[PDB]
Amino acid sequence: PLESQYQVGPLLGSGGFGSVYSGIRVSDNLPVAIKHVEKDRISDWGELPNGTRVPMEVVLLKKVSSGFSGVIRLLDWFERPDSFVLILERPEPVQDLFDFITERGALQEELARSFFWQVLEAVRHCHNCGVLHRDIKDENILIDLNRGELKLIDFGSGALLKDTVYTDFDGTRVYSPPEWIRYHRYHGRSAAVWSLGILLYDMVCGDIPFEHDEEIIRGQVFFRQRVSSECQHLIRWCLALRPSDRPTFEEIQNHPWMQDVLLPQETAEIHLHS
Amino acid sequence: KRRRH
Ligand SMILES: N[C@H]1CC[C@H](Nc2nc(Nc3cccc(C(F)(F)F)c3)c3c(=O)[nH]ccc3n2)CC1
Repeated sequence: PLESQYQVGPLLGSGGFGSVYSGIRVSDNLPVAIKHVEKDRISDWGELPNGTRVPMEVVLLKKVSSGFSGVIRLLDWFERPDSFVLILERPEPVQDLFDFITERGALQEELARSFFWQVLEAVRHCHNCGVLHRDIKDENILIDLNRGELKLIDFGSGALLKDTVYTDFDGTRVYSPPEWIRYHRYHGRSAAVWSLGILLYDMVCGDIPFEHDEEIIRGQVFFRQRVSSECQHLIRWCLALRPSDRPTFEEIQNHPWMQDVLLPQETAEIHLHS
Repeated sequence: KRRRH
């Protein structure tokens, strides 16, 4: 019985994903987040081991949930007449990367490096579990302010990872690659890498580089902030127009700009604690 | 501007 085992707090936000509430697990006071998804609003369905029809999001989160991660954990879920309810881990204190960037502006390279590294580890983890996120962006990342750990959220636009072409997409347009914009086709990994380049530009410049289809298609990158040459190079590499000209995760992580990353806690101590 | 999507 959903109502008895959780105590609802205030609405955290709402949007394409539905509505997310702060909550608490009554039994042990574990901070949780409670997400409501309307059935009519779910485009993509999957099925479990047992075979009953759930949101793809549930399948995906189950595939990435075992062990530890920079992926937010699914603790439980419930079906209701017209909606599904997902219980998810909630770090405390926490701020999403979008608000963090809004508040602090362009991030120091050292901080952006630590953050970007953790995103990369989390995305490799997903891929390793056969899950493609398809909506990587600052709004979909949480910062545990005490430990300096990033967590990936919102798998609601995700898919099973495959090696063949995708011809459907419902993530964020401004993070989507030119091959999507032009042809409505992309491969999972190289599209993920493009959005990672958008993300990295966002972190080091305080905003995304493209707002328009024309700019995405053109793929010319201009810097408004002082940014090192190695960082600019990594960015322009991730944003190569041809998918096969983009780096693999391995190449990204071996890039000279990615050397000497801080540990999460070091990151929180240097950049996050007051 | 610096905005949500
Ligand atoms: N503008 C908002 C819109 C709501 C969005 N959603 C959100 N926010 C979450 N946590 C959260 C908790 C307190 C405060 C915030 C904050 F400040 F909105 F970033 C986020 C969680 C979560 O802790 N676990 C799983 C999902 C989740 N989702 C975070 C950013």
